[PDB]
Amino acid sequence: DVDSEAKKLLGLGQKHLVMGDIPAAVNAFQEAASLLGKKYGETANECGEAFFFYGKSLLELAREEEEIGNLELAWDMLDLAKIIFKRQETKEAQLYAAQAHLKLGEVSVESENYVQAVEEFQSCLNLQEQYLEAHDRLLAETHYQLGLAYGYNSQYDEAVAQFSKSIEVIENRMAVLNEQVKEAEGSSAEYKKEIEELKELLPEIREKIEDAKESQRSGN
Amino acid sequence: DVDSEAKKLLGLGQKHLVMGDIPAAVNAFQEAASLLGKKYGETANECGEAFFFYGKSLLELAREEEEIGNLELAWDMLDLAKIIFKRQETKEAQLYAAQAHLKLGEVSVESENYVQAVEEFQSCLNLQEQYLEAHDRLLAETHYQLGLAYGYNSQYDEAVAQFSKSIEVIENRMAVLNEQVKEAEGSSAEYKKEIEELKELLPEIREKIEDAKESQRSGN
Repeated sequence: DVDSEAKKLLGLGQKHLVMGDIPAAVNAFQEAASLLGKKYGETANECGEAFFFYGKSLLELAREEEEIGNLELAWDMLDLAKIIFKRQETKEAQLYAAQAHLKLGEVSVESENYVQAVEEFQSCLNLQEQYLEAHDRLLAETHYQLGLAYGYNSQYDEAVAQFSKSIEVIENRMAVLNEQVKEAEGSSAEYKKEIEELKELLPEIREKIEDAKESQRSGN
Repeated sequence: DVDSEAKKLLGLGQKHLVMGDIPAAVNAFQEAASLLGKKYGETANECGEAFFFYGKSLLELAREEEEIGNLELAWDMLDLAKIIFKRQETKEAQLYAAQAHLKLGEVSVESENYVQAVEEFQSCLNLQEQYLEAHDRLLAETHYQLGLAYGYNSQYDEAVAQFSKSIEVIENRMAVLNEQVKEAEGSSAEYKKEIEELKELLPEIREKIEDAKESQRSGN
């Protein structure tokens, strides 16, 4: 009924970013976020994934005018999605909440408020650093975003600090990624060798049956 | 003490097959299997891995003479290792017991007794087919060994049957192996792309610090 016709509208807006047709991506999330709100309430867990993407789109859509108008709403939405995500004890529910703070600080940057950006980016880095690997790509992406906000607020000692931490993750990641390429191409070699030898003993088995059924006829 | 000086002798005999110097590989397992027997008994679980390799070597060593003598003992040993393995409820302990029956039937083949070979190979196939994948390489290797014994006993209908089953596994395996090469080289591509893009944003971050510390000096 509702959940059905709404889950349908979510798949659209995401492939509207795939399409890049943002203005229709917004109206895709508009109605979807409206239904779940009118049905389940402004805070029920059902509306987290919805309020997030709807807020996310308004930020992208916003790129003094109606741009300042859309930021105000995009904030309110992501705040809700944050509140909706944070309260649930789930690694997935938390990283979503981290993602709320992330875009929450991106909206702060767009609105020239950098102190808040520093706060929301800090909030998001905090959460991610409980669940994710130290070499996770996201730690790098937030450290950088945070170091940008620090820089906009001309706290260069701390902006340099975050750029360092973001490089420290990016390097330590490519290390893992290289190690994973070795093991990937290494196992690809093991698998390929077995095939190239599995291939070369079916001849033996056929010339075993060739020579077997021939002995069955000869006995007759 | 004993377990220490014996576990040492096991590592030798295995790298004596790596060396291919079988006659010294036998005396490597001889003493090792003797110590654990004299300490723990002719059936204690400690002596399974030992009695197996010692039996395994005597079979290889045996390739009417002292060859017939070594087969008699190689049998007795692998029988024990079988008894020692089978009684333990462990996927690993069972596949070892399957391996006992396997070499147990190989010894039967070498001794011109094919009916027993058929039995011991059948015993081993039975066990493996509980734990292993249907595309496991071992199912193929036993089906073949069994079809050989069936052939030596000129039951060609059943020898052809086993060669078929062994081909059916070997083909269905290369299918998996091919599928695993795809995913291996596929993931190798994902990992390699991330590196080639992780590499190309450290420039951005350095020219972010370059441009950052320069603003710190300019303020001063």
